[PDB]
Amino acid sequence: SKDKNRSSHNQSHKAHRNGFYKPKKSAYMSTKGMNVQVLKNTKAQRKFALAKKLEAKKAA
Amino acid sequence: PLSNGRNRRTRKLFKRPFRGHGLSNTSTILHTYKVGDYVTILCNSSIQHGLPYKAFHGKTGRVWNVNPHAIGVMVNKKVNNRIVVKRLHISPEHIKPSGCQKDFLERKAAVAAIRKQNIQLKKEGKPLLPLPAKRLPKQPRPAELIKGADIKFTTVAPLKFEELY
Amino acid sequence: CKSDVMRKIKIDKLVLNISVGESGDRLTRAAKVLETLTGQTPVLSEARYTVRAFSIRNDQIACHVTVRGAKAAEILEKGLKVKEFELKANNFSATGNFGFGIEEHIDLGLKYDPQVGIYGMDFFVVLARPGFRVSRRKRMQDKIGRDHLLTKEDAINWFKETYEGIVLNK
Amino acid sequence: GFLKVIKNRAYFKKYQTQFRRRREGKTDYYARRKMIFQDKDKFKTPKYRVVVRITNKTVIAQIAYSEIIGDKILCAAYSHELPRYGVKLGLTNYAAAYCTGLLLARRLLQKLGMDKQFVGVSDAAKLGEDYTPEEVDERRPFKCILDVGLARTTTGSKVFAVLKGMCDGGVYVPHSATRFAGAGENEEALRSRILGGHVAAYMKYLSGEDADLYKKQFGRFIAAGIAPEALENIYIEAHKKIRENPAAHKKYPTSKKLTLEQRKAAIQAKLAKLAQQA
Amino acid sequence: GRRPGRCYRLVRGHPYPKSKYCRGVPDPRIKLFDIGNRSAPCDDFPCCVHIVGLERENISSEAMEAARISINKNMLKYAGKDGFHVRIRIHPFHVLRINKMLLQTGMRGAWGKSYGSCARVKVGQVLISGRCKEQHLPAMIKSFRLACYKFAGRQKLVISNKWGFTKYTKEEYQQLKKDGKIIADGCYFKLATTKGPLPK
RNA sequence: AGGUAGAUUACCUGACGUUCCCAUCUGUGUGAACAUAAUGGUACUGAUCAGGCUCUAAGCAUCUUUACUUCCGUGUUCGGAUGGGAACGGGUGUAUCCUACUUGAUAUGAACCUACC
RNA sequence: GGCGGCACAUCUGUUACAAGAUAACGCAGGUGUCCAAAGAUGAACUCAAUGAGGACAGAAACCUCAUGUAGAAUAUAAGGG
RNA sequence: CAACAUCUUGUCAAACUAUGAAUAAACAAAGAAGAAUUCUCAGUGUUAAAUACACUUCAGGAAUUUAAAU
Repeated sequence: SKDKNRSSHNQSHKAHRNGFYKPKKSAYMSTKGMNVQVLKNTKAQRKFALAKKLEAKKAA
Repeated sequence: PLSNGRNRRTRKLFKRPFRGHGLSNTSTILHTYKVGDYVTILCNSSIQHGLPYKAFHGKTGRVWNVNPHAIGVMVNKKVNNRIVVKRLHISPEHIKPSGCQKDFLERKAAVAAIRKQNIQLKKEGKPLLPLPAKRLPKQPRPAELIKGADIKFTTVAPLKFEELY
Repeated sequence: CKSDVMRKIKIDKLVLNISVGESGDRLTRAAKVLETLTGQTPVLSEARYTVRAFSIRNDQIACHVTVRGAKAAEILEKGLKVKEFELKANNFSATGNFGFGIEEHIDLGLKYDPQVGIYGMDFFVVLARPGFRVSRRKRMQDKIGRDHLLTKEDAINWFKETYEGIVLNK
Repeated sequence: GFLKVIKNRAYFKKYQTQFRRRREGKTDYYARRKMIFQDKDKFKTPKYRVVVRITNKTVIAQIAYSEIIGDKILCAAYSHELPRYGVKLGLTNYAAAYCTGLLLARRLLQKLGMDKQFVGVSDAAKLGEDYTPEEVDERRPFKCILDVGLARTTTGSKVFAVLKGMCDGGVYVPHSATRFAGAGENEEALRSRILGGHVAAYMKYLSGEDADLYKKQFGRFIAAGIAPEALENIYIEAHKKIRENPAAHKKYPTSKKLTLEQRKAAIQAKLAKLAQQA
Repeated sequence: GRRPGRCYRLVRGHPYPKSKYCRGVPDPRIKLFDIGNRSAPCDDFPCCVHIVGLERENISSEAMEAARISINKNMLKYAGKDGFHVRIRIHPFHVLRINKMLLQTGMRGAWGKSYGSCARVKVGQVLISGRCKEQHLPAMIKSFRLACYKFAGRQKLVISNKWGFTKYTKEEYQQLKKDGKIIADGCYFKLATTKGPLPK
C-alpha cells in the first residue's frame, strides 16, 4: 500500500498564521566570542569606573 | 531527488565570473571593516578555507566583531516559522562592503549641511533655512502649456499587415 | 657609431645527444664519450611514455650535454669537418637554428676499445644576437621583437661567411 | 596552407589577461598579498615594508606602506647620492649596498625624531656581527619588512646588505643571520665584504695577472686614483659622514595622438590612391 | 511493428538528444537533406516557396525521408535535375522513448528504451524550402502540396517575395548586386565587407 | 620626459611595420671571491668599452579583441485575469515587466606617493 | 505478495520551477577505500598540442627554437578550484 | 579523389554556454530607547610614540538647537 511521499501543500500558509517570530533586540547585543583583546579593554574599564563610582558613594 | 552534501547544487552558484578566475583584488584585503558596518556575504570558490555555507551567499549582514584575520558577520536566518540570528566569522575575501545605505548616507550629509547653516544664521540673526523636502513617490504631474511654434504631428493608425516570409 | 655591432650572430649553444634505446650498461658508456668530447658531465634523459614497440617510463634512455662560447666553437668545427662543411639547405629551421647528425664518433684513436662500441651523435646549433636575454631573465621576462629574431636565410648567411660552407638545395 | 592558427577571435574572447604589474613581470602578487594583509583588528594602521631593488647602477631602498588608492612611500634613499658622502665609484657593490641601507635608516630616524635614542653601532670593528635592535626605555624600535621582489635569496645576495645597514643603523627589521656574506667562516668574512674586501682583492690580483685586463675591468677606478688599499678607509669615512648629515625641468614630446578628423581623412586619401591606381 | 504515429505527436518532455548519456539510438531514416542542384549560383533561382508548419508537434524522421522521396520524384519528372534546389530545414535531434511491455512480466516499474528520432517544430516554423526559376514554379508548388500529405497537422505553403534563400526582397537583391555589395560563392552570396584593412 | 612602488585589472591583450633615449631603465664586458647549475645560458657577484638592435615607452592602421551609446525591439519570453476561440494541438484580447545574438557610431586610458632631470 | 533491486547511512550532475526546502523502483555515475608522503613549508620551473628542424627514428623513443588562457595534472565518481 | 586550413550556409542540447529577463530572496529609508552641534574628558590596548585609531551605556559630564527624515 503505497502513499504520497511528501507535499508542501499548505505548509507555508500554516507558518503565516502566527507570523515569522522575529528575534528580540536583546538577541543582537550578545558579547560572546568577541575579540579577546577588545573584551579585556571593556572589562578593564568597567572595573575602573565602578571602583570610582562606589568610592564616591561611600564618601557621601 | 538531491543529496545532503554541504556544497550541493553548485555548478553555477560557485562558478567564478566569466574571465574572473585567478587571484582576487588587493582592495579585498585592504578595506577596513569597523563594527556596525553593513557588508554583503559573497562566497568565493577560489579560497576554500573557511567557505561560508551556500545558503548565506548574497545575504546582507552586520559586522559585529572584527577579529585579526576574520570579520564577524551576523545575519538573520529563517526557520520553520521563526527568524533566528546567525553569527558567522567570515574572512574578508568572502565578503564585500554592502552599499545598501548609499542613498541614506547622502541624505544625512545634506541635512547636516543645512543644520550647520542654521547654527550660524541663528547666531547672526538671519532667518534659518528650511530642511530638505522628504521623498515622495512619483506625484501626479501638473498642468503645463505647450507652445504651438515648435510642435509637430505624426498620425498614428493600425498598421497594414506585412508578411514575414 | 652604427648600432650594427648589436646584431652579431653568435653561436650561444650546441647540444650533442646520444639517443640509445637501452637503459644503463650501454647508456653509461654513452655518457663517457660525451665526457671526453666536451669536458663536462652529461645529463640523462628518461622516457616520456612507455611504448612496447620500442621496449621502453622512468628508465634512462639518452644523454645530452650543452656547451657555449669558446668550448662550443671548436666542437662545431669538428662536426662540420666530418661533413666537410657540406650542409644541406634543408638543415636550417625557420627559427634560425641548424643541425646535423653523425654516425661514428671519431674521438681519439689512441685509447679506443671495442667495449664502448660505436655511438651516433646529433649536433644542434642555436644562434643568437646580443639582446636575446630579454626572453630568459627572471625579472621582466619578455618576447624578442620579430625584426631582431633570426630567420632561415639569416642563419644561412652566417654559415656561409665564417666557415664558407656550401649549402646544397638537393 | 596547413595552419590551424590558434589566435582567432574565438580565442581572444575567452582570454583573461593577468594583473598589469604581473603582465610586465614586475610584481609577485601571490607573495605580496602576504606582506600587505595586516591584522583586521588594527584599523588602518600602516604596515611599512622596505622595498629594495637593484638596477644596473643604482640601489633603490624605500620604506612604503600600502593603501587602496596606491602604495605610499614614506622615505627613500637611493645610491646615487653616495658621491655626496664620499663614495664616488662602484655604487652597486656589496659595500655601497650597506651604505644606502644605513643612509636610509638614519634618514628615516631623523625624520620621525627617534635619532637620539636609536644609534645602533658606529664603530668599524662590529660591522660583522648581527645586531638586532631592542626596546629603548619604553619605546620600541621602528619595524619594517624586507620586500626583495623578484630576486632570489642566495647565500650572499646584496639585498641583505641593505637589510644589514638598517639593523646596524637603528631601524628594526626582522631577520636571521644565515644569509649575509657570513653565515659561516666568521664575522670578518662579512666585515671585509662590507668594507670593499671582495673588490680590493680583485685589483690586487688582476694587476698581477694582466695589465690590460685591469684597464678593461677597472678603467674608471685607475683614472680616479682609487688604490685598492684605500677602499677600507673610503667606506669607513662614508659611514661616518652618513650619520652626521643624512637629512636629504625639461620635457621632450614624442609622438602625440592623431585626432579623429586626421584619422578619417587619411583613409580617404588611401582609398583615392587605390581607386586612381585602377 | 512501428507504433501508430498518433502516440508520439504531442510535444512532451525535455529535449532528448543523442549523446553519451543516451546510448543505443537507431539512426535517422533521412540522410540526404539537400536535394536538387545544390551548386547553382544564387542569382540563377529567384523564386522561393516555403512550407510553414502550423502545429506544435513531433515530425518523425520517417516523415522526412518519405517526404523527400516524394519531392525528388515529382520534381525530376516535371522540371529536371538542374532546374530546382530543395532544402529540408528540420533535423531529427530528439529521441523518442518506448517502454515495450509483454502476465509473467514486470509492472509499471521501469524506464523506456529508445524508439526513434523526431524533430520538435512549433507554429510558424518553416520545414522545407526551395528555389527554382519562374518557368518551373507551378511545377514545384504542385509538388510541395503533394508532400504535405506525408506530414501531420496543418501545413501552409508560402510564396516568399525574397530571393533564392537570401533575406533581401526580389528587388533589393538587384540594388545590392549592381552597386557591388554581392559576391558569389557558387551557391550563395557574400556581402561586400567595408571593415578591416584596406587592401593594396 | 624617466626610473621605483602601486590601485582599476584587455579603453591595459595579440599581430604588422614605426620614433627618440640628453639624464634614467634596458641591453653590454667579464668570472677572483659568497653563490650557481650538465652549460657564468639562468640566478650571483665585479665593472663601464661601445649601443638605441631588442626592450620599456609614445604614436599608425576602413587591424582581430575589448569598454561605453543608439538601433535591433516593445519583436522573444513573462507576472496578473473569462461561462474568451479550438474536438485537439496550441495560440488571442485586457491591465503590465521587457531580454539576447547581430549591426552602426565612438574610445584604445585614468590616477596615488617618494627620487632625478 | 513473491523472485529481482536498495531508492535503508551516504556524494556529484540533471529532472527543479535565476532565494531556502524540494517526489517517483526518474535519469548518468560513486563510497565502506588510498597516503611517511599523495601532510606542512620554501625555492625553481610551466603543462597537453602544433609548426620548424637533428644518424639509425618511421604515425610513437631523445634534443633545440617559436606559438601555446590551461585544451595537461591534481589517488578516486562527477561538478567546482 | 581525398586530407588539412579558411570565409559563408541550414538545424540542435536536462546532465553546454558568453549575454540574460518577468516573478522573486535578503538589506536601508534615523529605538542603549527621536536627531544634531559645541566644549570638556578618563581606563585599557593598537602604534615607532601619540593628541591617530578600537572597545568602553555614540565610557562619562555640561550647554544650544531639535519631534525632521517615502
